[PDB]
Amino acid sequence: NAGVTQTPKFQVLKTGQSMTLQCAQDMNHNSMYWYRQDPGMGLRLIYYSASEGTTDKGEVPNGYNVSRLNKREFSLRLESAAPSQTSVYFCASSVWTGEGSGELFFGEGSRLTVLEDLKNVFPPEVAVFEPSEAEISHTQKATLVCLATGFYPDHVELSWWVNGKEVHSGVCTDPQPLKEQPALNDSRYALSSRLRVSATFWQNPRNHFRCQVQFYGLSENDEWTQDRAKPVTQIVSAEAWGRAD
Amino acid sequence: MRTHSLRYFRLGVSDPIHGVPEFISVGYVDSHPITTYDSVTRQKEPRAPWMAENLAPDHWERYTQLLRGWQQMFKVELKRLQRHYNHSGSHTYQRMIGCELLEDGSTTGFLQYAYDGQDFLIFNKDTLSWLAVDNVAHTIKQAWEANQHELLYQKNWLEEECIAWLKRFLEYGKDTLQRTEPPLVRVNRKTALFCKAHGFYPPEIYMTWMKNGEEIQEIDYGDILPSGDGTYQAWASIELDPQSSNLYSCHVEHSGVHMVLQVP
Amino acid sequence: MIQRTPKIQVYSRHPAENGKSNFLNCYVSGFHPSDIEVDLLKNGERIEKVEHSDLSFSKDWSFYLLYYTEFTPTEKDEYACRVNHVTLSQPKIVKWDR
Amino acid sequence: GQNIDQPTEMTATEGAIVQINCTYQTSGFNGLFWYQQHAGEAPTFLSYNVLDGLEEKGRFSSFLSRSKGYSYLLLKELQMKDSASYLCAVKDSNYQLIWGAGTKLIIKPDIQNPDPAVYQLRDSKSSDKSVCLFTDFDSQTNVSQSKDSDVYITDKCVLDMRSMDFKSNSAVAWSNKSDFACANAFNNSIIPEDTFFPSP
Ligand code: NA
Repeated sequence: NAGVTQTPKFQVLKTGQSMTLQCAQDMNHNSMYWYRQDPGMGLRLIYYSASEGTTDKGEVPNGYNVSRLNKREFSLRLESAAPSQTSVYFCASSVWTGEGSGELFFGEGSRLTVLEDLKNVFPPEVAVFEPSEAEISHTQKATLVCLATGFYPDHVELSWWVNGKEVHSGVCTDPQPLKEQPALNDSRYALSSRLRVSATFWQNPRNHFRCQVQFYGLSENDEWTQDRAKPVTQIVSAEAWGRAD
Repeated sequence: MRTHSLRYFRLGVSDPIHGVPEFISVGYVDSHPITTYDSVTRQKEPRAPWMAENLAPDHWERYTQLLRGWQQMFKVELKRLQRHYNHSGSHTYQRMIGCELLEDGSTTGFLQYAYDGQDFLIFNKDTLSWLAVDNVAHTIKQAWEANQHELLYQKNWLEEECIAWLKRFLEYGKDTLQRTEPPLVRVNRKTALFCKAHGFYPPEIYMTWMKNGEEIQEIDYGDILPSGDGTYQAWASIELDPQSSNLYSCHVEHSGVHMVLQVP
Repeated sequence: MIQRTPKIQVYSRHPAENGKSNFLNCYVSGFHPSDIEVDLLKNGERIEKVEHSDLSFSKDWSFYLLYYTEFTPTEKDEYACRVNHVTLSQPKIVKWDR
Repeated sequence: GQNIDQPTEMTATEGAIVQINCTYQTSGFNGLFWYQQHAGEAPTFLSYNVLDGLEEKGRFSSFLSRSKGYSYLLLKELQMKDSASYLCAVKDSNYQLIWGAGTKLIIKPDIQNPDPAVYQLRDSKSSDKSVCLFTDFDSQTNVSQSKDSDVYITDKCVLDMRSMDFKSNSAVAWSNKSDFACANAFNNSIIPEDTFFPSP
């Protein structure tokens, strides 16, 4: 009872590189679909499969192919990736096609960025900044801030870890990254997040705070020729301890 | 404009003979086939030239995909019925949907299903409910009526979408569907009087015998039969009374014209 | 299981006249289920070049078909239509009565 | 051709009522769908209308007028979790979905005790950046981007301390420039008159 499972969640590609997105549904559905979502416009259908054993083109099939492997699986193939195929791809399924009221069930989405060269891919630099003493005395609260800066593309997942456990209460992360150089088209990004706790929780010297950014980047098969380090998929983190005085 | 109708039929066979298809879909505008699909060709194709000439290939490609899906859906529904009937062997499942655009401008809409050629489920788009003929259909009725949105969707398709398609197809085949070919009507003896008409279109015709200006349970009505050239023929007979003289007259109504043939 | 036997009607396209080309029709209707075999007969022999319409559907869920072939009727040659169906123990022949 | 239109963005206050409009011009009509899509997540089905009228479903209601080619999604008693994009889609005569571009619904929290202040966070030993936090201001305050190319300022973010049932807006500014100070970090923004600037 997992619903719709598509992989991978993120992927960087060089122009001309092949790629296959996977999609599976365990709801015994007959119809499956592949969409792309781009800013400023509605979902556009790429290919669909009305039932097992048949597929057809959607609105934007050029540059893609699909295979309805069986009733559960519907893969999307990018043979020669192009910069215009940089998008968020969604696989969906429905019980049938042509039934009027049947809704779609969507997978988590796959974010693809296709680049001419991988020389502008950077992992984030991550830093934690401890609360202001003025805030603690004025509000009896303490706000930690975390900055992930200089990363490209925008394939990151930031999380907070208090005493080894991930937390979400008192946490707010920018929903959209910040272009460090808004004019340039391939600008590296910055992302900020805050964790706010009570002053008493911050003033316990044995409380541990950690910011963690998962970056999705290159893999073993990607060619790297730059003098800097290869920007592979990696976790970059920074920490801070509670301060008594 | 005369009364016109659009209907789509589906036939599903559970264990068909080696050659026979297990699924067949055919659409009609009045008595004319317009489209066809079966599990052998797996393609939706026009069956009238004015349909092929007015619908682009992307229309046939799209409905080919839809019918491949509906084919599988029909097989699943038929498997479910025959298991719940506990029936062995080959059995048939049928669906008919469509609408009528009446002469006065009013509309009708209908949707129903059959198992082994007998009524199974009948949709009432006014009360938004399904009429079940037995407890196998009653089980299906409960599951279909639990999805209120599907009932509303079918009401909208019958009252709005179906009528819109019919008007579109009516213009496409205006030269065929809206023409009038009057009948050629004659009488001969064989002892009974036979009134015979042929060469007419549309097929809707009314023939009857009158005795001394009174219409009579004593008339044998023939079927309206296709002649093979796009026109139709029909007949009606009545037995002669040898013990008394009577005025016999054949009455034929067709496409707003009445005809009377007195038998001398 | 209610199986319905086919109704068979043999007739010419036009009022027949000897020596005038015409079409012999065999209209088979009202049957269920849909499997059926139809042959047009000329003096007890099956006619080879014989056409037929696609299987057709009626509102009461039965099926119908039109089998036809072109012919020139003469006073000597007799024509008929032979139909077989699950509802028939043996083929049923209906002669063309002009 | 086939067109579907909905506003790009809407902003309303927590607890209020918002009506998101969708108009469509399609060849045929087999139903109108509303979907909810949280940022970075999958769309999820909200509602379906095919006949005229209003259909309620919790805090959400969906209305349809076939003759006008128009529908709205009605959200009552707005909560922060309602912040999302809302996508309208119409099934045409051939059962093909036409998708609107989506409406991004932004929700302003109700700040009961505003306490606007700009705080200087503690430097990190592993970073050359100085970081400033503008926090606890009323939801009517807007945070402008920086006019200095070496000063970075993020938009406002709504955080919820669940244990205390407490919400607050905040924005972050940082820079490694020598002249950068939190007293001037948000000078390009219209900030409350009573903003607290603690002494350096
Ligand atoms: Na393609």
